Amino acid sequence: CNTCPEKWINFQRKCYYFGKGTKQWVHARYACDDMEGQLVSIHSPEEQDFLTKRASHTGSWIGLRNLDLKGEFIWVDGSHVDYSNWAPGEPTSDCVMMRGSGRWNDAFCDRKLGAWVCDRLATC
Ligand SMILES: [Ca+2]
Repeated sequence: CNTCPEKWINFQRKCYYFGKGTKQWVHARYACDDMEGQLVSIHSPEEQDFLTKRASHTGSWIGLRNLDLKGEFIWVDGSHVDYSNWAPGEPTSDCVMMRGSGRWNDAFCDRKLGAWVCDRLATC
């Protein structure tokens, strides 16, 4: 399965949308939902590398958040963290962003970032 909607990019069995324009995290979450995807989940180094190659230099929202501040970071699709790419010292805790390096930072959810990444399953 490697088919994606127009404007989305395939990697492996998924499709990705590199969104641009100011969003706080929840607004990015809904922006992805409006296009029938979700804020991206990341489950391998190879997926991460694909994303880093396209990462906004001024940071991007991804689909990880410290749910109900129950203290566990969980992906928006409900999957759990098995792969991680935290920047040194992170998480400091919120909502998670990807730096230009691809590394992750937990941040205030009301922070305004210029980019955000969505995913969905590729069709076959
Ligand atoms: Ca942090």
